[PDB]
Amino acid sequence: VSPLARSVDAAIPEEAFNQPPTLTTTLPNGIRVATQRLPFHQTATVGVWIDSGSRYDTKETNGAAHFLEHMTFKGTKRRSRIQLEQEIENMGAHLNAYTSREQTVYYAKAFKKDIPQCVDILSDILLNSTIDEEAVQMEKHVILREMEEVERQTEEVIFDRLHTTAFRDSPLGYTILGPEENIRNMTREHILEYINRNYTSDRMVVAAAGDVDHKELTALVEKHFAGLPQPKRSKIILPTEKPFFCGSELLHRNDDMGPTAHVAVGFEGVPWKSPDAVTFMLMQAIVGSYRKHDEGIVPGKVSANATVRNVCNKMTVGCADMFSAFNTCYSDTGLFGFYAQCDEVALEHCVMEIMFGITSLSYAVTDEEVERAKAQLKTQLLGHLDSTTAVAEDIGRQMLAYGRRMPLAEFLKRLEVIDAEEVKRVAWKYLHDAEVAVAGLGPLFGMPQLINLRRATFWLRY
Amino acid sequence: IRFGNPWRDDYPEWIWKSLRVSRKDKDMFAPFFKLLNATKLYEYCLKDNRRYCMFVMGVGLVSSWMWSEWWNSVWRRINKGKLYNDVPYVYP
Ligand SMILES: CCCCCCCCCCCCCCCCCC(=O)OC[C@H](COP(=O)([O-])OCC(O)COP(=O)([O-])OC[C@@H](COC(=O)CCCCCCCCCCCCCCCCC)OC(=O)CCCCCCCCCCCCCCCCC)OC(=O)CCCCCCCCCCCCCCCCC
Ligand SMILES: [Zn+2]
Repeated sequence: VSPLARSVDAAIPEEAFNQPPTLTTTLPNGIRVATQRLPFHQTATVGVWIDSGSRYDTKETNGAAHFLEHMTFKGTKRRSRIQLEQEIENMGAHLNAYTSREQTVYYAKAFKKDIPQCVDILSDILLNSTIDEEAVQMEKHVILREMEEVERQTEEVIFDRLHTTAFRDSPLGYTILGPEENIRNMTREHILEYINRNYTSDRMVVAAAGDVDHKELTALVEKHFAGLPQPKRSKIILPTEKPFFCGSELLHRNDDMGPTAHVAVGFEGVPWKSPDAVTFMLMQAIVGSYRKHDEGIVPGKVSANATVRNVCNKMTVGCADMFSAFNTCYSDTGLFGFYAQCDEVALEHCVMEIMFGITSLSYAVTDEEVERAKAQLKTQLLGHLDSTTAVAEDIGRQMLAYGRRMPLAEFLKRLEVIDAEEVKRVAWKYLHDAEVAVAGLGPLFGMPQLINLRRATFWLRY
Repeated sequence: IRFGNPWRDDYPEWIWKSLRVSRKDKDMFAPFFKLLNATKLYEYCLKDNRRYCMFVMGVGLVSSWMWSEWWNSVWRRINKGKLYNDVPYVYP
């Protein structure tokens, strides 16, 4: 009867249900088009999402997929390098691209009136690019330089080394750039072979968001993407083998690069379509992140996150400069773990504290911790869907992974019914007493043994 | 003579060959590991340390008893006709 028991208990806000639909169509040649109209915008983002990457390179030509990225902006039959650059500038538009292990993306940002001219440019550079042998030799100097700057961003180097040792027996372990000797001996014939084997109509999605009309985007695509080859099958219906996960360590000791070490640990995860994928997203948020030079308004020593609290109070001074948990999904496997930076003499304490927090998911996590993590996850995910680019990336990425876009209300309904007993079930099945892979760099004299890390995945209490 | 000689010692050629043999990707005992894994003993009795210790104390209690009983039978068979219970004493 107390007013303290008549509070407004609205689980999922009504705004989650009153969202504009994402419209989809499949064309005769196999290209898929997907659009969501956001009336409160004057600009728009349109792009092409392709289901190919470094994992679809050959061992002898690892690196052609990234090489092709650069050459796609060097000239066509109807436009030259200079002409392409000037046309974009004269409209005030933007044109970007990136390549990963399983997905490749090209997108543009411009006004509504300039959308057709963007679709024309995207189809041309993707289907009619001239791979001049003379330009292939010039780029070799711009790419060998990028391999030196990438070696200066340490976090990117550590995650590559983590893929190299974990997936030794699969193309999923290849690097995106490729070895040096492959870059030096690259020819235009290696690049054309990658195109003819990977860029087909069944592996491409066109997505848009903003002040966009669906029927008009479906007619422009039907006209400009007609010269796209269809898949050829030689009566071969053989399935792909799931990558094998190797428990191993790969460490670069170096006492001449300062007092800070860098480390990353990984577990075998789950693929996109797994019935347990949502729970892995949540488990990533329970471990969370921390930066010593950017705590915010909550001091780390009194944080609600148990992992942060234990790390900040270690030896009364704190044992980490920063750490963060990650979860990455692929088509047939995944990768779950954490990255960290720390002082030479603090490395052992730091790594073992974060391991202790992951293993707590199987034994002792509380519903207060789960609901704190849920609230943070919702604020970040739902907050990043503001611009037209982030929305378009969400459409395209989901069309390749799931075959559809999940509405916001469905995600929130699936996230709502996950409690502490369901977290314990999933962690007991996948993370408890499991194999781990490790990569590291720097002053590593105090690094734990691989077997120490392997046995920290279970407790002897209980 | 190369064996034991600091002026000549080296491995013979048949030892260098044994070091070059390769059995990569072979496992003749694999059918044994498959059977063990199909009993689910790990999932039900060894993955949790509380249950692991129940398994230790319980199996040890029963095994120790069967071990003693078996050894007593062997002892009686080897020593048939020499033990007290095997030769009843006859009074005059
Ligand atoms: C008349 C004769 C009668 C004699 C009877 C005497 C009793 C005999 C006992 C026989 C026991 C055999 C089994 C041994 C297993 C030990 C426990 C274990 O698994 O350790 C894992 C432990 C942690 O494993 P991990 O891989 O690092 O981490 C895995 C998980 O992530 C970690 O997950 P977590 O974080 O959940 O786990 C943390 C970890 C906690 O880890 C730690 O922080 C360290 C734990 C301490 C080391 C382990 C205990 C054994 C140390 C031996 C001390 C003997 C002193 C001898 C003095 C004799 C004086 C006469 O948790 C524990 O293990 C807590 C302890 C469990 C409760 C107590 C039961 C075990 C005690 C065993 C006997 C010791 C007391 C006997 C005292 C005798 C006094 C007369 O391993 C180590 O710490 C590494 C070194 C371990 C050395 C073990 C040596 C065993 C020798 C036992 C015999 C005792 C001698 C008695 C002499 C009597 C003379 C009169
Ligand atoms: Zn590049």
